Amino acid sequence: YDGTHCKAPGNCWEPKPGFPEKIAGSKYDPKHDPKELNKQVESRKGEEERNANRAEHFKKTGKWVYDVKK
Amino acid sequence: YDGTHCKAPGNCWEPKPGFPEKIAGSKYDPKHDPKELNKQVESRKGEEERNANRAEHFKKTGKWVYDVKK
Amino acid sequence: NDKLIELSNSNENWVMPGKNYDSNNYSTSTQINVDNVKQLKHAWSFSTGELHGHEGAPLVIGDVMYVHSSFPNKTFALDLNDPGHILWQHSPKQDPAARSVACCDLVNRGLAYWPGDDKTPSLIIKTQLDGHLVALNAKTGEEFWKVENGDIKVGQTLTQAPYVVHDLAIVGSSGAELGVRGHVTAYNVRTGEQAWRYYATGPDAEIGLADDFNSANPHYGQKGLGTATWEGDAWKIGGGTNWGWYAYDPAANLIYYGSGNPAPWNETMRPGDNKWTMTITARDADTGKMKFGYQKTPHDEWDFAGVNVIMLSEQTDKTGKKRKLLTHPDRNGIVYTLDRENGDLISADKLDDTVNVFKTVDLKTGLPVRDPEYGTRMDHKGTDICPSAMGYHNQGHDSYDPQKQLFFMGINHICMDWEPFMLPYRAGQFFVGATLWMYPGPKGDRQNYLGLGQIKAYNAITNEYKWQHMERFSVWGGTLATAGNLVFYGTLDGFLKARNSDTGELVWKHKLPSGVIGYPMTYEHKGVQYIAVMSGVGGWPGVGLVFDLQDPTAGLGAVGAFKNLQNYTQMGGSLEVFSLDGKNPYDDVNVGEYEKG
Amino acid sequence: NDKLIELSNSNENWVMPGKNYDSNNYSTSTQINVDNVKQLKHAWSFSTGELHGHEGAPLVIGDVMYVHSSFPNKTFALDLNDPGHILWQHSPKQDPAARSVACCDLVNRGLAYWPGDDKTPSLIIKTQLDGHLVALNAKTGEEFWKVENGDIKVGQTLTQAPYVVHDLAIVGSSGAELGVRGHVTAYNVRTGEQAWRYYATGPDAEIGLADDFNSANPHYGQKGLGTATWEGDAWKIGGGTNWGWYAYDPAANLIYYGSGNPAPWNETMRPGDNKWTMTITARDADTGKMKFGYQKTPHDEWDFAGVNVIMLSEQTDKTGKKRKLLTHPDRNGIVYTLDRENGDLISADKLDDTVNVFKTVDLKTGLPVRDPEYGTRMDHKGTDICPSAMGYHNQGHDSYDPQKQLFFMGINHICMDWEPFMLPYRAGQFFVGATLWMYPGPKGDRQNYLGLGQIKAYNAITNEYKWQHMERFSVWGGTLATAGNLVFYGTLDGFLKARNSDTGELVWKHKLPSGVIGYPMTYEHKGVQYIAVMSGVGGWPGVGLVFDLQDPTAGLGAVGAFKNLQNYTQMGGSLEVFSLDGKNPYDDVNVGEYEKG
Ligand SMILES: O=C(O)c1cc(C(=O)O)c2c(n1)C(=O)C(=O)c1cc(C(=O)O)[nH]c1-2
Ligand SMILES: O=C(O)c1cc(C(=O)O)c2c(n1)C(=O)C(=O)c1cc(C(=O)O)[nH]c1-2
Ligand SMILES: [Ca+2]
Ligand SMILES: [Ca+2]
Repeated sequence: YDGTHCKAPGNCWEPKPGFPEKIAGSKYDPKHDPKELNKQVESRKGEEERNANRAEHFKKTGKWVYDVKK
Repeated sequence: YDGTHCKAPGNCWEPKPGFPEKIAGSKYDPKHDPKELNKQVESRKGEEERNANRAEHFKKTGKWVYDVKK
Repeated sequence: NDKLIELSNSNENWVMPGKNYDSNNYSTSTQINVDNVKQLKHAWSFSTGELHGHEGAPLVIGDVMYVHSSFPNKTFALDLNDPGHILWQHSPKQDPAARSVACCDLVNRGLAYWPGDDKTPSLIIKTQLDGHLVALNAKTGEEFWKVENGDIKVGQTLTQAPYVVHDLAIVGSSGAELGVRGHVTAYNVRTGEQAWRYYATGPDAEIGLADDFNSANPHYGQKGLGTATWEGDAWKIGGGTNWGWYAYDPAANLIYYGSGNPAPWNETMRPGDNKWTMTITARDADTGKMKFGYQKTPHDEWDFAGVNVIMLSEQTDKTGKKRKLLTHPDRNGIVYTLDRENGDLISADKLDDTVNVFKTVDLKTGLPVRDPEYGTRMDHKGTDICPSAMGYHNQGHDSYDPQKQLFFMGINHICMDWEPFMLPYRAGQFFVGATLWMYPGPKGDRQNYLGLGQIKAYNAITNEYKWQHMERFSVWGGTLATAGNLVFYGTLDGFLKARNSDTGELVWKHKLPSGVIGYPMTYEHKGVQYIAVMSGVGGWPGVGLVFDLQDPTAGLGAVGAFKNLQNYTQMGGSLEVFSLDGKNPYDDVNVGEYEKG
Repeated sequence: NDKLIELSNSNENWVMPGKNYDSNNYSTSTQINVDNVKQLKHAWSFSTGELHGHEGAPLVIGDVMYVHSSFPNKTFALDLNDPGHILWQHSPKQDPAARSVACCDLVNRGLAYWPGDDKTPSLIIKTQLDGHLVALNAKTGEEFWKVENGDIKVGQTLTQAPYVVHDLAIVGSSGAELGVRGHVTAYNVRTGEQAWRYYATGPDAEIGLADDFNSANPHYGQKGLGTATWEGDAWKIGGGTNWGWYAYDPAANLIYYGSGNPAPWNETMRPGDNKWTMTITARDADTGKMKFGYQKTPHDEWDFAGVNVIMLSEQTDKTGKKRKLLTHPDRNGIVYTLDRENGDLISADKLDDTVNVFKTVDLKTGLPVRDPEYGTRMDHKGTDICPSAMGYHNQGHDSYDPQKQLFFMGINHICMDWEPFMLPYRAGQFFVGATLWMYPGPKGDRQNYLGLGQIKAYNAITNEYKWQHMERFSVWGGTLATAGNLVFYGTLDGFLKARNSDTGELVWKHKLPSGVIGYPMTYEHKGVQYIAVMSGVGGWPGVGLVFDLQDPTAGLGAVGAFKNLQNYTQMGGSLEVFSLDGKNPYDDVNVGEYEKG
């Protein structure tokens, strides 16, 4: 794998001698858990909602109130 | 009580107008607990013993070993 | 922000991280120079009340200096006419569990500034280790707003300086070592409202590609690659965080930064180029659309986190074409120059000939040619790999002198051995997967573990190093160039040094309290030029020192490489100010006296 | 220790706390003086890696400087020819619960030194907040011995510098605020064996009276008083700790120190003179027998802890008798002078006319005349009491110039209101029993809470103040006098200042990182005179700052008095070195370079 052989522009990855093109199904399989994988997308929906909530309150009263339970 | 009236040299304490010569038995009684009062004397017997133990071991081997369980 | 442009034109001000939108750390001030530098003395100092790495560098707006500390990210406003009086202070309360998800010390890289209007106060913009971007009224220090921009429960934190462009505050991301997928957001400084937010991996819409993304260089890659160069969903916990520095071109409307390394560090756990990570990125300041994108390190194998500083300039290239350019010394050992309008790759020079992960970087194809002997993979231990994961360059913000057309680079000289291991992903835990051993590279003292830095002056076009000196420790804090023919940089062993910038000669140095990992900066207040730098060792190189580790493989491998640094410095935290003859307001003994008579 | 006497005769050395056995903080060095002091500049600095108060001052033995930090009491050995290289370091591990029983900040007042023989290495003697007295091989920093001399479970800790006399290391005590009964011990530096230990209260045998104790002044009190001036056993938890400074007369074989306040602070809970507390004490260095003892504050009502510095001199008194003398500025507002051989009381002068707890101190009877309106008692709140509990003088180690026969005193100007309350004794808890409100005294700014210090020059015999200046904060760190006609002291607002010692004129000052609560010291290394002082605010005045308190009655009342100090300083921890022209080893740029070429 020297990085110069490209099946497409911006896409030259090759596996190395003795390692597979796909890892799924192999001894390298990461077996990630989708629940875990999505954790950050969920966490960001909360931040954005609470943020939107704090700007809109700010817009209206001219004072930023961090703790959105007001 | 101005500190100048002394029943004896080095001993001029007087109670103040409205306060007693002795506090024991009064609303100022401290009611100290003798067990508590002696705590420090006990604690120092341990330090001195462990210390004596560490110097004597040192005397004999030429190396200070702090933890007296050796 | 045109008001920032104008205030940056005044030597009495240093108004943004990296001083100006060129991010070039250059002052046209001549009052301190090669011919009197031996007269430079200490003028005053200020301690922050915090230990751990102190990165970045203060801001100065006329009469006020603003300084920032390690966690918990105190902000202070000092009165240059009496710098011992603190005009104000902001002391955040943060959950102390933020400490536990910071990979590489409780550091923070600094403050930005939004010059106000008649409706709205000027504002100091700051980040907090616990994820928040906070705006402070710059005259009173009272909270103006505070937005969430990182959850520590999913492994995220903030260590960069944020940045002000127009009426926008831009903020980056930390945690590639905890599987965080890099995100960059712009909030509106008047409203605190989110204006755009984009990611470094996944579907193009989420990454924010412009319709004409890379049109001038389509061999770099164009559509669909933030998913095609992954397997399944491995992009979601893919890294690419951007915790380094920004730069900005007002005419192209483009902000430049580099995105970090992909996760985990175990390359075997993520086949594919891992696109948008490791990428030099240009985004429209206002919509945040990505104009162009050059992946320096396809399928990272070494943690070469692509976040380094970006210095803008105008030069004539080798064919005679007068160009608008960015220059960008990378962890991977390669200093890059691109035309900042289209992406055209112009130079890609090794930072030192010892670099061995690549044989070269082909300019036409823009690919790095890999030496497979220095790569990493499962069940293998790679040996004598240069650069190491700490890079031949890290987060130090360097300088460029546009008169000499020379870049002044504080370099690292640290090689490594490296073995990955399989680990699961669990949100809010570390997600590293390798064990490193690091040591000085070939030109340093490998037996005795000294000789881990260099300082070098470089021309991006001719590709030449005008001069080079080895340094006992990595030069980690960046550098400052001036028109007095001097360059200045702090060392991890606690000196502020000044070399002659034409020749590299060492001409002055002074023992500060602690090692330096911030860059020096300069400003003129009442006709006196002062040079100020943050002291307080830490950051990645300080982790063994700072947390009392001795396992050479601890601190992600930095413990063994720096075992000796603690023979030369301890922790600290302060700002140290210097000037010709130590001239300073207390030269008048009654300034700050209660008696005053 | 005659070897210490001799090394103290060399300006290249500063070998004990207070510099010499006179404890007078005087240097005959003239290289820095009234005529060039404007040329004094910063030479180098060293940060300790710790925050909180940094008290005391380093030691210098030829080429090695030894510095000591706040808890956990690190010791470091610095190489004066390259002070950035740490020769060695000692880092104790201590139980962190020691913090919880320290009344007034994690401070420590410094190191002592035992010059070795041919059988035995020279030794650095240090204390640890957790009660231990540790001896270190002074060239390697390896533990030589470690004895227990304070149990935190019974409320005890160590904050003073210990002291070397002969082949003995003497160590004091802390915790009167936790009911600890003051003890002083001598251990044998060769063997680590206890040589004698005595107490400040109880039966005479336990206190260690000499058969001829006070024979020259029997009206002071003689036998049986450490129990007679108590009720029942209240002496056992009686205070008298000695955490201040020592002095030593080689010919009389006598060490002098003062014992602290009795416990608790509630005077109603302990009727009686509370003897041996509050006492100026002279003990045979070798057997530790108490030769004489003068109680300055009978039945303390104000926490006037009697632990202040003691300065020895030879002067002609007012009758013509050439005398050997001690001079001793007390918390209680009274600066005392006694003949150091017999106890004869010579002068007892108010430190400032505002003192009101006493009308005067009768010299014949040696009694302080009490103004009953400014005393304390249960169910009463005393108002406008001067001095406050922080004293018109605290632990700052002052200087005396034997040429001018003048003492240079850093004073506090803090009055108070005070109400006690009943509380039980529980070993290992606080045992205070009062609520204080403190503020600047009459000559300061009582509304705006500035004006809490003075600096004054004083003659012990004629009783005159040659000059006096008010200072914004209490001058808490002591002072340093030299033959260049300069006196030097640090301020809690972070200046090292130099006044003309003949006139008190302010002639120089420099903004250090943080406030100062250690004393400056001086030494000559390669024909260069350096002035060094510890920076790092804390101790009692810093408690509001250091622990983030706002309740004015918190920190034993110091919080309200110092609410303003944090507008002028934050926490720090470092040693700051100064010299004519900033001359320093790094003047040669290659000292400490990896390249060196
Ligand atoms: O990808 C990340 O989220 C992240 C963050 C940081 C940081 O936030 O300080 C560093 C790194 N990575 C990193 O790879 C690295 O070598 C590093 C060195 C330092 C330092 O300042 O010394 N910080 C960081
Ligand atoms: O009696 C004691 O055990 C004890 C100890 C200490 C100390 O150990 O620092 C102080 C005091 N008392 C005390 O009363 C006091 O005002 C004080 C001020 C300071 C300081 O350095 O600022 N320490 C101490
Ligand atoms: Ca990383
Ligand atoms: Ca006390």
